[PDB]
Amino acid sequence: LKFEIIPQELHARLLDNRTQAVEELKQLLGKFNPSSTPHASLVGFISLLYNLLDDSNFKVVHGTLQVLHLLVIRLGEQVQQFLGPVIAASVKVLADNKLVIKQEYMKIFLKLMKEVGPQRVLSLLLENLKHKHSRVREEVVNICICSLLTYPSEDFDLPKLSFDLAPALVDSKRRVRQAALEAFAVLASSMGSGKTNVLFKAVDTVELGVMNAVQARLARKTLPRLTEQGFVEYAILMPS
Repeated sequence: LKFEIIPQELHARLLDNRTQAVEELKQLLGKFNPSSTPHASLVGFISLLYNLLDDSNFKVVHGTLQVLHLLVIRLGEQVQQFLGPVIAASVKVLADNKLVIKQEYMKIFLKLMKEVGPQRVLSLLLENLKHKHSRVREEVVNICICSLLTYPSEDFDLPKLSFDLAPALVDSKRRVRQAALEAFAVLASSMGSGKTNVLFKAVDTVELGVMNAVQARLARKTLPRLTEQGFVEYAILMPS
């Protein structure tokens, strides 16, 4: 058993129709206890999954993401030990503009937030606002929105959050900016109106136009919402 989990024949089929192999792997994961598995082996396994997400075939990527989700599930608290790797793995597939993919990585990120708390997840994740793929940036912002709609205000450091998100307000790409304005509407709602002042300071750190769009958005007292699938639906397309 490779990594104490995978039969060498399945491993060989995974590394050399990868999709069937991947689903076989999922089956094996079904009844598996990583609390009985040495750390080094779990590191190996996760490394393998990370490589499988490099596949050109999105169905392999999808199946691997399902395996990763299940692993995260089985792990429980132990996920805390692998927060970094699992988040790098999940950020990789954010460039992939496919709904089946997004289903799986949204499942993963929500599980992560459930296990180690939303703020941790989001700070790690928000470092990827400097990522060169604009869909990565866009989805970072949407996962933040999802987080702020799933968890109460006090689970978050909202000033920190708005300062970390303010650069998306001036992103070169329209979709990232639209995402960031929705996020700012949710921040305004979560701070309560007696503290929007900090949001305007956040806007000051990236512009000193954006002010006008932010105010226009905030004046619209409507918020995005979450689908059952955990996707964000936007409240409004600002003419901007």
